[PDB]
Amino acid sequence: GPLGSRRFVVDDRRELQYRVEVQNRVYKKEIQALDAEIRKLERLLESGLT
Amino acid sequence: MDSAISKEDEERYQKLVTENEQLQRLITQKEEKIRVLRQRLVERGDAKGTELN
Repeated sequence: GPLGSRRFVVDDRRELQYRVEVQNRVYKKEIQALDAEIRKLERLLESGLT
Repeated sequence: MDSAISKEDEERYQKLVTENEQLQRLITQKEEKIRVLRQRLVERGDAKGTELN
C-alpha cells in the first residue's frame, strides 16, 4: 500500500470513496467498543462520582 | 459535470461522508469521557483489562 499522492486524481477517485465506507464501518465498531465503556460511564453517572 | 460520474456516484459519496461525520463525533463524545475513566482505571490497574486474544 504505497503513496497515493503520486496519482492524486486517479487514486482519490476510487480510493477516497472506498476509504469513507470503511471509516463508516470502523467508526461504528468503535462506538460498540465504547458502548461497553458506556457502562463504566454509567457507574460514574449514577454514583455521582464526578 | 462529468459524463461518467453522475448524480449516482455523487449521492453515494456525499451520503457516505455524512455517515462518517455523524459517528466519528459520537465516538469522540464517549472517548473524552471514557478517557478520564481510563486514568481512573490506571489507579485501579484496570487500565489493560483482560485481553487474552
